Amino acid sequence: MAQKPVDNITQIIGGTPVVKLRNVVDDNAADVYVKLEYQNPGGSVKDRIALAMIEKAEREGKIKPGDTIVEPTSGNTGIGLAFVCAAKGYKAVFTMPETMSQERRNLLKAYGAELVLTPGSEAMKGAIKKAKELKEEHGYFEPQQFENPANPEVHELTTGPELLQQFEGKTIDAFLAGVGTGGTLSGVGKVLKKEYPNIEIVAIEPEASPVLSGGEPGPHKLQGLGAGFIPGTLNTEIYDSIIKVGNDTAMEMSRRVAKEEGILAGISSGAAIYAAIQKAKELGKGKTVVTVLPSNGERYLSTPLYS
Amino acid sequence: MAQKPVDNITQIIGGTPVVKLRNVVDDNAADVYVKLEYQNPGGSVKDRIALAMIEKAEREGKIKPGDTIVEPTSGNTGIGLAFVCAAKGYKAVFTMPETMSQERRNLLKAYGAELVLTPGSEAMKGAIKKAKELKEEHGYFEPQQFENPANPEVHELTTGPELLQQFEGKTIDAFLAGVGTGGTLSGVGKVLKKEYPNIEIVAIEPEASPVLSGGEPGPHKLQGLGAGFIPGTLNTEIYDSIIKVGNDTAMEMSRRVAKEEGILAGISSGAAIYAAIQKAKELGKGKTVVTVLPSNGERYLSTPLYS
Amino acid sequence: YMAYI
Amino acid sequence: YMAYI
Repeated sequence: MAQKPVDNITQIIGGTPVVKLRNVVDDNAADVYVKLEYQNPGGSVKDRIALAMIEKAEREGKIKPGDTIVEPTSGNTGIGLAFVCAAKGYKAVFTMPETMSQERRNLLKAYGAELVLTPGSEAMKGAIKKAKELKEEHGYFEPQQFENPANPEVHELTTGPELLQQFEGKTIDAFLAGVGTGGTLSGVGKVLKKEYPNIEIVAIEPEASPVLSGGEPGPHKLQGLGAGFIPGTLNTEIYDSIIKVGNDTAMEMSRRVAKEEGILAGISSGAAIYAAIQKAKELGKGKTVVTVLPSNGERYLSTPLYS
Repeated sequence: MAQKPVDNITQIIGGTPVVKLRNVVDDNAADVYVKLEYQNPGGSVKDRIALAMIEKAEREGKIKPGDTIVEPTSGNTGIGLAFVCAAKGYKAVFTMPETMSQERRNLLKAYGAELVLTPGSEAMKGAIKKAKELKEEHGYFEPQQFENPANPEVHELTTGPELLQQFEGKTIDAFLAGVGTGGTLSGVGKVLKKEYPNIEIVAIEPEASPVLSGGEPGPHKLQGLGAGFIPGTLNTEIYDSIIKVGNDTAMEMSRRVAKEEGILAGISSGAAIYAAIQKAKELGKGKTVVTVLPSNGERYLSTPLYS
Repeated sequence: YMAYI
Repeated sequence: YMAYI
């Protein structure tokens, strides 16, 4: 049993499976289920929002095949947008600090994307500044992943309802998600709160950059998380609590999950799984806990995660 | 529709999607459909045979969880076996020349497998020797991907029937697949020939090592193909013809497919798509051509394919 | 600070 | 000769 043939690779974005953890969680804690968002064709959760923001601008008429989009991105949003642009016939320009790995550049350029390297010392600030300059000078479309309401909406329409159908007749007691743009938590949390009125929505952020908790931004290693600010795409009213995770605990959790469960995922997934187990221990046997693994660990073979 | 939650990551192996090509093949050629075997959770078609070979040895009482498997492998079989062994509670030992990349090493080690490096000057002859020695002296189970009948059988039981139902009511005029172990072409070809008696089954092998064509073995760059011999898992009576693909041809096809279809696949997939298009031009408009994409291009960012 | 999103 | 399988 497989999906019928589709015309376009973007048509099989979504519908990601869920796996129960067997070994890294005790039988005396709640059941922990993980949704594998790296099962998307582009390899991460950003597949959904890359498709949504392009389909939106396409439907509105802001872009049509042949046009160029620009986005300042250092992570999975660049891969997703490069993937979707090549699939839908759009030109892609991404601005990033010149500190980005050659492997990452090769991945983006493989999709035909054009890269505009910005000063490494300016980090993401210089990339945002350069994308704005190209947008005003050339009229490129800027998706703006941190302000586009299509980002949390696509999780309200697909990721959320997916989990509703996947946990048909069962009670989800806690949903947790790492906050990057916040769209995953906002979109899914909105859908889950309507069906499960007593559900707890927990946000996950780096303990070294606890901005949602009221702390100061700082350097951290939880790739995909810790933007250092509160994004407009995050609904700060959706989560009932926050779990901060350290750099090494998330790392150690990803290694344990890969070895003991056969699930090879990124560092933010280790942060998500570590927080979900802490919440599972809190709820105890008989309860149900769900989180999201945004990316695959193969994307991070040159990070200290698997070196 | 997402799959209902599962207990083990191996339960979502198979059921891979098929995509019709739109831009790399002319409108006056036959339709070309590609099956994305990198959608398997481990990232390659080897997911299927890794699970099949372990389950077969389980049903026969040859191995039980906690046992150690050993395999001489320098490709996706090692990844698939390390993946499956982690998910099902087995220790994994792999032998390979010391010439392998550190990225590939970290991938296998991330799943908890042990690596045994052999002299690079001995190529796979040295890895095969060390694997047999470890098998005899320490009692590890050796799946033997080039002789194990579970390799082509899992394609006969899953990959093939998936395509049958994916092309229900539609006539497949030709199926083409690159030959590494030969399990995909043999298992799928047998199943397709029974349903479509007029179908043409085409084997794809490197022009630089045309062993199935009758030439001598030679060095090539089509990773996953051209083993240099006739594998026991290859049904040499299943294919009606052979199509040879050069090194640069496969790379340039993969780059085109990545930029013009949004499908980022490995070098063997480029050889498969190139051969499928050549067959599609011979068959003409109205006919149907199907091939298999074994692995994803992100696994090859450190090869000349995307650098 | 550097994020990767 | 080398393969990668």
